[PDB]
Amino acid sequence: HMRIFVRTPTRKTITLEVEPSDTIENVKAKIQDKEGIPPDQQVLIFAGNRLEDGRTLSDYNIPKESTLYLFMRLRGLE
Amino acid sequence: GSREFKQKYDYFRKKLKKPADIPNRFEMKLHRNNIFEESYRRIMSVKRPDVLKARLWIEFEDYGGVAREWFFLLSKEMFNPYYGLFEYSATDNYTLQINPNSGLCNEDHLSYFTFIGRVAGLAVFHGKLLDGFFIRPFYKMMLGKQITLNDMESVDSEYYNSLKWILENDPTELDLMFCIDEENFGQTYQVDLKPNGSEIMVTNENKREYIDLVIQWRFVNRVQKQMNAFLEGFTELLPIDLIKIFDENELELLMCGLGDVDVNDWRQHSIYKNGYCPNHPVIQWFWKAVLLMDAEKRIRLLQFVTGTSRVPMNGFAELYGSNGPQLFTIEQWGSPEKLPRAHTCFNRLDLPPYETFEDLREKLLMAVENAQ
Repeated sequence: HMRIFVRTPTRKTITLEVEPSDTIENVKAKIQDKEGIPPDQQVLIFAGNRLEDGRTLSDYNIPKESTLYLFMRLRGLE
Repeated sequence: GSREFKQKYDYFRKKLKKPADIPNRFEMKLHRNNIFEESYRRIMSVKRPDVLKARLWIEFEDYGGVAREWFFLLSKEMFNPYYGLFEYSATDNYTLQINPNSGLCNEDHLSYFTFIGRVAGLAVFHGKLLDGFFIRPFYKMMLGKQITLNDMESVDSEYYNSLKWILENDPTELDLMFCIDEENFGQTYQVDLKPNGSEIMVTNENKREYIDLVIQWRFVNRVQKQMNAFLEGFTELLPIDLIKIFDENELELLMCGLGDVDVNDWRQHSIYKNGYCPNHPVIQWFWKAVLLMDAEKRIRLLQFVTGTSRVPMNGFAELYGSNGPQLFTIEQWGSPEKLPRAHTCFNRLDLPPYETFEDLREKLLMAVENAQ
């Protein structure tokens, strides 16, 4: 109704309550609440794919009880 | 060995050369809360890497002391798996390996591996240390040495035994092919260990080649670009053939230092609760047990009770929990048939009052393995 999991590389699994309507941008906002990480500093990956902030969970065919993978962004020389 | 390390080391330092035509100082001004990205821009923007060889003058917001702090604080970020450059080598390990998927995580990853190489070479050039644990094959790969079956054992001992079994026995019953299941982001892929691999059967005659290909896949093949970029940055300050006088154990000591916990500093800054005292018997048995364990065990014990493998830069006096300072704490809890318990957010060990030393020792060891 529905639940997903976000695995960090620091051996932590975050539980989120979401719905398929939710944009990636909004999922990241929930993560920022529970974790302190500014959404633009978030990289989410599912099934080998980086997830764009504009698209939605439904768009990526992310079913119930799925695990996403989170990473912090590096910005490079700009 | 350490005796040979010191002889080689004094020779090593004498051969390192500071060029005469660089500024006499390399200045950095930084904010602790952005230390990674700022050190990265400053150091990766220089036209000439040799200016890194000068005296470091570093300011956040004694210079040798701020430099020490910088090396330490930057190591925590460079060796932070959140960025996806490095990853834990196993679910039950504190050692880091290169993330083969670092590129998906961040497209600029090669530039950061080169940077981390530069900082590592820079530490060594200045006789300082970074702070972190890498898997042993990392250092062998720095030296160009072949990775082998025995190298698997310190990373993944069950897989090591599994491959040793294959080496020592007839593997026909196993029905193995030169295929391997690779897992990335929860998904499983079949990859050929060599061309047409999944249709080549493992036999007594080719199983040595199979084992070698599994080892290359495990540690070498998927991280070459990242490792090569690291080495580019590492050799931008230190010549490779100078580096190669060192073996892989010595190289780790040179770069990342001892890898062990000071039991005395640990003991002399712990707090006891609910009955326990510095001379209480159960406590003396505890610190006697800690003295007798090896590095891997002391580190796993530190991780078990504090949640991390890293000792504070100024030792256990400055240990932190989740809410500011929090000295290491042992408190009496439970009954001697119980295994001890850990509260990591508060650096607290729940330790039953066992009756013998030997019993505390086995129960403490068993609790430690049993945690993940």
